[PDB]
Amino acid sequence: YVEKSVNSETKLHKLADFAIDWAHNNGLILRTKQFLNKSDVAEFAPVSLLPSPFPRHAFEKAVAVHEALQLLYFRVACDYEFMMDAYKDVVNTDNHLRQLVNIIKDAHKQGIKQPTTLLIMRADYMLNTLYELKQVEVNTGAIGLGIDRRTTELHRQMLRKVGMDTSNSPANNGDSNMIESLFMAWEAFGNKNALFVFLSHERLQYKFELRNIQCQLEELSNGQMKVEYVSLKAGYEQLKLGEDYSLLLNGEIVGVVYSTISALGHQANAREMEARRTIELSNAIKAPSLAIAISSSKKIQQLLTTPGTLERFFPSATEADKVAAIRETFTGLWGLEKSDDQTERRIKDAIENPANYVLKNFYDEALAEKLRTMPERASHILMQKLIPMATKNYFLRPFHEPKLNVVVGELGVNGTLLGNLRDQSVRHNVQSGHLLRTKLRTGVGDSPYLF
Amino acid sequence: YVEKSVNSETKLHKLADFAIDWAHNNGLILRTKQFLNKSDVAEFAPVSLLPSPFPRHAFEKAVAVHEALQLLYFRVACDYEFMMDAYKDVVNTDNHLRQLVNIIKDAHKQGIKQPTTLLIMRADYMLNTYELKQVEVNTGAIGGLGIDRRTTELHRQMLRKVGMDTSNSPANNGDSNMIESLFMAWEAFGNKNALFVFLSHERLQYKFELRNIQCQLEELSNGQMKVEYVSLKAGYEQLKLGEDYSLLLNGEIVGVVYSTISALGHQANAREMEARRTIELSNAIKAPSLAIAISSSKKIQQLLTTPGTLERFFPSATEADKVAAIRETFTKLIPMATKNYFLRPFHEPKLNVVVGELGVNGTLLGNLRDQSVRHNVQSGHLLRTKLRGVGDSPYLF
Repeated sequence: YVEKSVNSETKLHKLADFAIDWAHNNGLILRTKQFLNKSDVAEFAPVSLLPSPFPRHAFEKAVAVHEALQLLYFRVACDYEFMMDAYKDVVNTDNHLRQLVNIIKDAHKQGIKQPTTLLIMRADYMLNTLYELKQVEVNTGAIGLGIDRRTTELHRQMLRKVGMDTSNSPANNGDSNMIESLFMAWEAFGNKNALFVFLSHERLQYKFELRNIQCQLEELSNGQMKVEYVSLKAGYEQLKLGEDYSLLLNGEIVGVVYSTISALGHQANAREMEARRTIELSNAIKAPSLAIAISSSKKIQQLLTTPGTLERFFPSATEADKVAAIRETFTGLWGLEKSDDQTERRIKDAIENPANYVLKNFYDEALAEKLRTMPERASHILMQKLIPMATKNYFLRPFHEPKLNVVVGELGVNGTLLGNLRDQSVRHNVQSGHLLRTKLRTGVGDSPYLF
Repeated sequence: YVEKSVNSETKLHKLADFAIDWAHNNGLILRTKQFLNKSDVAEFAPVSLLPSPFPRHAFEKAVAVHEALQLLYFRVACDYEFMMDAYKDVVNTDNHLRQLVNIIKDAHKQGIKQPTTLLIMRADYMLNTYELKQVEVNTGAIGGLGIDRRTTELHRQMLRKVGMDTSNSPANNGDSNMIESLFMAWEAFGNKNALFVFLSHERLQYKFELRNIQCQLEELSNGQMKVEYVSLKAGYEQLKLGEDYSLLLNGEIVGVVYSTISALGHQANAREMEARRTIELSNAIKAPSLAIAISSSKKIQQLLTTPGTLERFFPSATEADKVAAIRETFTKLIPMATKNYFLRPFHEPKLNVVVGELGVNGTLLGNLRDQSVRHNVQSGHLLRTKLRGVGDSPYLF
């Protein structure tokens, strides 16, 4: 439909020019690459011109499973023994992970000072044509929900400009749930003079998004919430543990620490690591806690696909629907350290039908040859090959002429969960917000047009 | 109060950083100096950190006289003989003005094809050391009313950040009146397929503001209003007069031409002048018409101060209050000085002694044939502030 809708270069440029102005007028913006430390100039956030086609059934399935998925990862994060078991080996050959695990060990040894925590999740999916919905990533660490909403809103404007029906563009209000969840977390701390802290880099494209969150939180609190920004580097000097286990930022009590510095992604130096430790040992409500953040590493994602493992976290028969709904979104994955029957027959099928698999990258005849003659097995993993649905769209990026390209995407589904780490109870578990991230076959922001 | 409120460089920068982010998040923006033809990047509009002190009495006086002032200039614009009399001499030593006057002559000779017109006015004032003095009247290319509103809104945020009362910051909704007035003008043309045209430069800082007006007009019309942009240069090729005196933009009827290209300010070439003539001879509703635009030249401003001349345009005794209120604002002027911080892209904010001018905005929708007036509203204001400039808004005392 995108190619049919845009029938000339004149129309393309009128549409793009409207879109770019709309983006700036409505906060669909980022700091520039030249000045990631300054807000004096902004550029529009890179987006598709129109919302990419996406099947309704796959979308509704991804949305429907999300709350169950958040409950799963919350329970994983609460299961100290499972997490320590999952990390036993990789800690000995990854110093960064070792330090993070040691902070969780220190926090657990001293007893949980703050039971309330806020999980924030984006689950990523792709549409396999070799359509079926397949989970490809879970992110519980540093999570642009305002940008996603504004992208949906831009796309409705653009749909009207080409005479298309906007009812197939689904509602996208993830930022409202986020703000409410963060406000609820701050109220739960029980001190109206306690700070709300954005743990964040000095260099960041998304500063405008964070400021929007600040303004909304200040409005919700009727001006009572004091908001501050600090990095882990600056935090080494400015953050301290009080004698009552309060987190003190330059001597003032911190009620909530909302992190946009990825626990797994950011290679922190020794000082940054100590600042992280100070935060984790404090009684501040963490959004998210470190355990929540590392509950969704690739290792744990893989472990959760093994036989019987979902059932450990959903032991009751009343939750069998949640198990089935999550499992049917799993990508086929078979670690070759195991020599059980299901893995062995899988190896044989991959040798005979190598076009259907990937070995980790080996493909087709090379994959088959490697499986035939590899002794080496424990480090390799066999997976189902995924072929994404292709469509066509125009990308808007600052100073790039828009062109029609063949594109593929991933669906992101967002939500929050507010829970108690001591008894594993859940006060709030909501799916809200989504996005498409679209690339040529980093890519651009996008939103679904349901069919 | 500004100096007392900001008691450290650390606080100053936290406030400024909040303000700059707020500006970008809320559309208080301009195209960059490097790329006045492109919207890919934007900078925040230059503003004061806090609203400058301004006396309430002077402000209320400037607001109160505004509708009378719009009625005055509308009646001047309707008085063909007065305008031709006023320009008899200056046309012989100002070729630019001569060409504009000749277009009005050509339009008048053929009979007025479109009686409905929209006057848009900014009146500028300064505080003489206080008494309110009118220094300029602008009935040509106005714009920036959304920027003025957002500046007021930013200033309320900043007042709260330093614990000051926001009730002395007056309401600033000039953009709503503008949009309603332009929509009313478009409805009055009587053709739901007729275009709304922004007559505008390809290079312009305020493009974001115009797009905002477009979106609001599209919303008000329930998607029926088709909006286009054209310059006078491109207009020379793309605008024509139809055999029924319709203004045609690439063959499509134009219902309203809203101008942000100043009639008196922009030194137009021959082609641009012909495009202007084509617009003026058409039946499109002009916002504003050329007669309205040149009704507020410096020459006419001066002529309106001479004895008995206001009374020619307000002949009735029932309008004697309007005459007195306008005449009281007539004029060496020494402006009130205060202190403030300026926020400009890539400039560190510093405390300076500053002076300003008050701008008061409004619209008037009227009929050029019988001089009747359907709509006459003051709405919107601004401060423009300079070292003894930037956008600013008043803190009334």
